[PDB]
Amino acid sequence: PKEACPYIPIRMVRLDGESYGRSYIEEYLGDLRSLENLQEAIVKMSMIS
Amino acid sequence: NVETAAELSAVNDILASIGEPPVSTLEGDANADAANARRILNKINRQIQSRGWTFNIEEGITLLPDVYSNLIVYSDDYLSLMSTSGQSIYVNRGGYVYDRTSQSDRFDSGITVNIIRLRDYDEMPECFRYWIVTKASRQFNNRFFGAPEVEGVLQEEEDEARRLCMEYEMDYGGYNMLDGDAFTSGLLTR
Repeated sequence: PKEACPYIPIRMVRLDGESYGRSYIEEYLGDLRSLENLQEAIVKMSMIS
Repeated sequence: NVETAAELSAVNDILASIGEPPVSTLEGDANADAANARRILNKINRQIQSRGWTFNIEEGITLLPDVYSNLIVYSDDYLSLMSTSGQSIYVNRGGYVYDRTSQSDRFDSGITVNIIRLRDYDEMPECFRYWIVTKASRQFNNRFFGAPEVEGVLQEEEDEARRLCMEYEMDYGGYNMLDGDAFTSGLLTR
């Protein structure tokens, strides 16, 4: 039946006219990766010491 | 030796600081100025390949002893030889390389050496050609034509030539601190 479908597809953040979902981490990915780089160096720059 | 097409230009540019061009230098008992400058040229060559540069240092080379004599031969061509890792154990004795820890001379198998081989005035980069010409010009200035101002300008210009040639060496074979050496390669393995 239409309402009691046992296969439940779950999206986190919906978008119009788009069959899937986009994660919540995607929206803050870039400042995530800019942390990554900026942090990476530091560890590398430590090892030179 | 033999005439070389670029070496005559080198001996000519030694005498460019003082006087006139000679021709072809191919006689032992000859123009004393040309043979004298040629000796200064080969001395500054043998000294300028002594300092160690990263195209001259042939890294993992293997020398082999003679099959009859069982005695590997040090040469005057072998400019300065050291071992691969650390605490080098090879030294010249008689004209033959010699262990100073194994206390022995006769070698069964080969030997692995970082060696410097003496090259010509050719087979060198143009940076180093200009630096041997300018330093040998400074020596030729200081020992025969003792004028002070040309000594001052050749000292300044030797310093500029060595500046360029250190730039050539730190641009030949990029040495990065943290991804190319032996200690802090393993510290940055994740």
